[PDB]
Amino acid sequence: KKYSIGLAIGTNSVGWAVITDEYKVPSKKFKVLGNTDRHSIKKNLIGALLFDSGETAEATRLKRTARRRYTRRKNRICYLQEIFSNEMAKVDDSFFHRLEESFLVEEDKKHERHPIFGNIVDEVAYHEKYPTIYHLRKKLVDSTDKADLRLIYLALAHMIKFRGHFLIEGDLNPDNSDVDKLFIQLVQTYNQLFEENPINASGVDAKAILSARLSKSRRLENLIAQLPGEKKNGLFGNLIALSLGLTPNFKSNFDLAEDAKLQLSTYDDDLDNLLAQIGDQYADLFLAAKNLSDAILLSDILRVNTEITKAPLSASMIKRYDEHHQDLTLLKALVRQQLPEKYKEIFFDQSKNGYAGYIDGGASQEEFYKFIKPILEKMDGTEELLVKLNREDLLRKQRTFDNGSIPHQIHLGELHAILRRQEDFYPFLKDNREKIEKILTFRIPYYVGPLARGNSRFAWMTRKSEETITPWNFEEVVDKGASAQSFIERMTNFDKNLPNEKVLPKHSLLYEYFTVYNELTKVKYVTEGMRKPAFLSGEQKKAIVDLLFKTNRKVTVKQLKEDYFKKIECFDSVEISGVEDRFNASLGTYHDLLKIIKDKDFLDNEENEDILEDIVLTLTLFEDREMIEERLKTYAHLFDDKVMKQLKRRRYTGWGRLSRKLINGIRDKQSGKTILDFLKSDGFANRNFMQLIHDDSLTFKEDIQKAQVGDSLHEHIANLAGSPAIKKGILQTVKVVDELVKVMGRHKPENIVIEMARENSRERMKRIEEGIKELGSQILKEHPVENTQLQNEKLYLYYLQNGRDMYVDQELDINRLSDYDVDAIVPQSFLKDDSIDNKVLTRSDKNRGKSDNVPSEEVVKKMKNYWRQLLNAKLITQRKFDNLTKAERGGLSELDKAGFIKRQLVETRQITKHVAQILDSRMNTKYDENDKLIREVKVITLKSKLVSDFRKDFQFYKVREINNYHHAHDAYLNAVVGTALIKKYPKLESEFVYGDKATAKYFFYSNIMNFFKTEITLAEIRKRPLIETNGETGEIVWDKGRDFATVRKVLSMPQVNIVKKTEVQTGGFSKESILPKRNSDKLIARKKDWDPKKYGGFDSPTVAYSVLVVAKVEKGKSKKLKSVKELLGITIMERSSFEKNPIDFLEAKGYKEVKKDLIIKLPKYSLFELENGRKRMLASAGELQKGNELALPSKYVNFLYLASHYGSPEDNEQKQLFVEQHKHYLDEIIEQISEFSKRVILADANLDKVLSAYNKHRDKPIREQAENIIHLFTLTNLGAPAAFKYFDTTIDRKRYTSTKEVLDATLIHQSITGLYETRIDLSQLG
RNA sequence: GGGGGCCACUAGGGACAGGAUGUUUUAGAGCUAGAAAUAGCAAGUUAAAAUAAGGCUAGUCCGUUAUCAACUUGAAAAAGUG
DNA sequence: CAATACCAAACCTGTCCCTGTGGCCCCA
DNA sequence: TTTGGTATTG
Ligand SMILES: [K+]
Ligand SMILES: [K+]
Ligand SMILES: [K+]
Ligand SMILES: [K+]
Ligand SMILES: [K+]
Ligand SMILES: [K+]
Ligand SMILES: [K+]
Ligand SMILES: [K+]
Ligand SMILES: [K+]
Ligand SMILES: [K+]
Ligand SMILES: [K+]
Ligand SMILES: [K+]
Ligand SMILES: [K+]
Ligand SMILES: [Mg+2]
Ligand SMILES: [Mg+2]
Repeated sequence: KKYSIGLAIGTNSVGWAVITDEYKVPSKKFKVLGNTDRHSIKKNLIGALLFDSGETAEATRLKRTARRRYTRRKNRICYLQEIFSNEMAKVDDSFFHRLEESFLVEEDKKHERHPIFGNIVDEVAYHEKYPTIYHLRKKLVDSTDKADLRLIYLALAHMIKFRGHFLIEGDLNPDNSDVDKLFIQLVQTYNQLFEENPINASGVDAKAILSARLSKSRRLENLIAQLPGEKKNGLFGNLIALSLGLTPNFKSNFDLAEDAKLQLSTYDDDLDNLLAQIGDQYADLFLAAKNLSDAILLSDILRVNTEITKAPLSASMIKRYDEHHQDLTLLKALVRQQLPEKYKEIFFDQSKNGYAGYIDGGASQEEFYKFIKPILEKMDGTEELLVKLNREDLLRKQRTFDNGSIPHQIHLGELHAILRRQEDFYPFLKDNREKIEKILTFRIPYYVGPLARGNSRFAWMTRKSEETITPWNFEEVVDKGASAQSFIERMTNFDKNLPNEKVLPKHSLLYEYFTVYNELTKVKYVTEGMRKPAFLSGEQKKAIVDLLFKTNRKVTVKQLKEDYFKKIECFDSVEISGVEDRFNASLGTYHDLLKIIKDKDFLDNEENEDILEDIVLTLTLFEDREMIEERLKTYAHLFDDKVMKQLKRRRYTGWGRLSRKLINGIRDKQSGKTILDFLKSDGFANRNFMQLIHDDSLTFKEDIQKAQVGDSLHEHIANLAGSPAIKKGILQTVKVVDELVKVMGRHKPENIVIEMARENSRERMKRIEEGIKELGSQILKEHPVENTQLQNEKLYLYYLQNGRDMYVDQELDINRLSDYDVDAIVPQSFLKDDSIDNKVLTRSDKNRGKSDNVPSEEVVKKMKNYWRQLLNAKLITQRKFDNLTKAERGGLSELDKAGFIKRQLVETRQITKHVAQILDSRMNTKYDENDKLIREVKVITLKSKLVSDFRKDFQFYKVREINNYHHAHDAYLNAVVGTALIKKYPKLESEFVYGDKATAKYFFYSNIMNFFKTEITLAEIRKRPLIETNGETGEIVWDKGRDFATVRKVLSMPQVNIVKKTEVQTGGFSKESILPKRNSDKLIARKKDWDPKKYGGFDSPTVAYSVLVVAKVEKGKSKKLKSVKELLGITIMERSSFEKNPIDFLEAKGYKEVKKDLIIKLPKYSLFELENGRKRMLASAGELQKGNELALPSKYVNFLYLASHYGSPEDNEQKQLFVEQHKHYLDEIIEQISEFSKRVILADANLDKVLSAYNKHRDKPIREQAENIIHLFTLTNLGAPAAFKYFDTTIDRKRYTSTKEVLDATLIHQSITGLYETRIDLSQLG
């Protein structure tokens, strides 16, 4: 008994089928367990496992980190309170107690209900004096009087609990404090550089213009209009644009070659690049520019002069409050006079988006502005209010979403000011000033992680001493060096060849020397007199490195031909091979360090090698400039302070893939030279890295094998590189294979054919914004778009093309997108790529050139520079540009077309290879006489296009919406096609079986599947035999008279084992919304003592799994015991408690005399069978999902495919004629559905509405009726009910809101395939 | 030629350090007429605390990813059963 | 009960690591 | 988005 297995791996399904020699699917009698009269059941060996999508760990990580942030903010507040404790107890012994219980109702409060002062008079007086906390903050910053210690604490705690961001390094307010001075300084340095061309900035109000709340380009345009004869793209205009945050191009200002694109948000290296060109005199000007940028950015936040207060942030918040009060008074009076009938709706109705809903309801600032703008325009005297509205500065709150701009240095400034003011009166404030400042300023460094003590699987921090870590002892306790080192080392891999040696930093001088020599050793050259191309000698390589690679960042073939061959070897003409255009490798770190230290002989001396290797290591291993300085301190005696200061600023990222002990460590026994020594000089062999480590005449290979040195199935799958969903699918696939082998008497299959399925608007908006602002285009200003709109392909392409045709240098129209074309760069007949990377928006595809290849040479000549512009704006990826410009490189060769066609059939994804390797190592385990693996089971891998084209060519159509059978059918067809293909052409095994002339292969791989067809009309016409056999063995592979009927019969089988994977629900406890208080037991307490009737809380908890409880409950005021059998849902939160002791939990819920052995655990999707084969699945403890599949006959499936328009003229006509001849199928299909629905679905209202809808549109075209019949199957689909639409009628989901019936139905436990069952008659309980 | 190093580019994962909102209860004395409903007016911008219940291992740590049909034997971890 | 309509926590900064696809150079 | 919880309405 022989057989093969077909598998179909997806993100939510694994289809499986077993085939025999005749491509038939067996059927067995499987034993049935339980308490029913059923002792066995007949099963076809075909089916599909279904499961919910596997989830990433991202949301869990975000929740975890936010948890930690909340804990540590609470800890900051606790630190501050511990500092204040004794003196606050002297002032008010219950202040912090009233603060802690501020949330409680007065009934539960143990102290007075007024927090700050404990009596109503002082509280109302405070609130009248300081209506916002920022009033108190400004008062405590400015005033000189001794203040109440409680108000001091309130200010400092408001600053610490909400402390602003840490994106800016260093300190703030360094001079500056105004824009006018820095604009004046920029004008002064400009006039210093251009005495002949000065700028008259007199009468120019830079403060208002550059601090005005307008777009950067608009403030640019304003300031430039203020200066006549100076344009926006001149030098001064570009400096002001750089200050405003734009990306100006300084190339045209200095007649440059290198594109001097500068954005102050790579800028250090970009500016050093540009500064290399015009070195002296031009650095201080850009210094002034960046300073002006900082001033404008701060003016965005501080909207009050900084000379009347040391609390400009609090003063700006008070400005917000005062303008809010004034504008609210004016708006109230205006509405009272002009539209008095609307006043109530605006100022009393929380449901509307007026001021009532704005302050008390749920309306946002945006919703309120939208609600009130029409009212403002309809009235008189609202022009200034509309100005403040369109600038988003009307009736502003102080606690808003845009406060994220506030850096922590400003809050720290106000905190330090208050501490300086009040430490004169409180000695403990003087002694703890820096402590409180540190509380505000201290972050745990990202390279340190959780400050754990051996109970966190996420932590890596090592501590210098065993004691509690505080913000003040962090450096003394935490080993920041070892922690920052472990941060990188636990994530970087080791040398694969030497698994114990760490890999080198990517920018290591040794590593780049290695790469350069390894590329250079394979270069070959020819001249006239030479008989044969020769390698470069060690001397020639050293000369090229010392002359070209050590004097230019990049070395072109031009530089190699001219600066070496002509100058040294005196070769007027030389032909170079092994390199094209320029060398890929380069000694970048060499030149970085040459610019920083300016001592070339130091860099060339090998004595300093180690030192240099360490420095780079430091610069790569750490990012904190202070730790970099501490590590480089041991070299402070070797470099001038300028060089050291320039060095500690230079940092590197990334790691190599080989170790230092591999490059320049291990040596060959006889030659005594390392790998790098071989790369530099190796006589006339010039062996490269692969050859060097694979040469048996050398000791490197055996040392690698000697140095080279257990995981479970789940561990191995979890460590794969892929999405977690497909990994869940892979694990389920392996489990299915194991169970299927057990079904076949432990016999291993002949073959296993596997196929793996092919696997945001904010990112599109970000791409388009960055590309357009890098492009300097006004199309975004003239055409506003929302992120959702970018889900349209043509509009996204329009904005990615700056509103132009791509094949012609002409304007495009948004309104005319329905008339334009979306073309494939490389034609889809070669590369089945439908992504934005291979698609393009043009006016007409005809303008691409010929449709049989890449865009023509003419279109390339015309459009290449526009394409490069779109590429630099990152509106085009490099691959898209290269496929567009392929024509200038020869276009598509015949080899390229052959490779594209082979790609469509031969799977080369790595994840599929890993699935194949797992299954292959699981099936084949024995070794032969030569100790080579015995391949009993051939693991074949196919691409979906094979079986797709098979279905379409032999009318084995699939319709996904009818049911889930198509997964199992795909697995079956995979098994059949794969086995038949490798039987017909065994030589293709190396292509399709895991383990170990362009026109010819094009034709071959195009016609690989023709052996299934009887006649093949490939342009002329040819025909094939009825029986297809192997050429050598003479064995039969395909009988076109009998085997196609076998496939039809297999696909028509109604009994297919569809199994929905039962899963305990995990995740959050309940819905996240904190609901207001309500008289309902559905509310869940947010804290142990917070009675939800008083404090509100959560509802809508998730049921981890239900439990069948058979027990008794008290009834009536008599508490009389009454036997019950019902479904109790255990919420996720309750699950641990319920599992620690189920009897105590159930008795706590009210059940008595619980029959402990009759407790049945029922996870989600638990299957129940009732009457007439009707099946339900457990959606919850109180709701059910549809549990039955509609096995629609194959004739109706193919009719629905063809009629709905889901080729040759004669064949299209034959299919249309078949559709019209079998129009009655329509009614028949309806009938089928109806019967199914009346037997299983039981939705009388929905079914009647659907029948009326079908009888309403009987005059509609057949195609439309068919594609609506496709929608109809949502009523009958397995799983959760859902709403659908028949033409323009909407059918709402009929839900199953009661689970009482399944308590007497038959519970079905299914193995992973569903072949093994256990059926429990629940009627026999209770 | 499965594989490997490099260069240019873009998809799929993982971890950590932080920010600004949101929500919830309470505090911010509403007034006047009315028995009451209710009417007329005034006011509104702020703060505290919580932000998965909580856990022990008590850390300025952990608490939403992964994994799970049933049954026998097992404390589990496991194997085994048609 | 049965049916119906409504509801659902979101945004952002920075540091770093990895594998993967895919055009090119060189090899095993 | 999809889909299970919730309060209303009979
Ligand atoms: K993040
Ligand atoms: K009380
Ligand atoms: K001008
Ligand atoms: K609101
Ligand atoms: K190159
Ligand atoms: K670094
Ligand atoms: K889930
Ligand atoms: K789960
Ligand atoms: K919320
Ligand atoms: K490669
Ligand atoms: K993308
Ligand atoms: K109130
Ligand atoms: K199962
Ligand atoms: Mg907590
Ligand atoms: Mg808040």
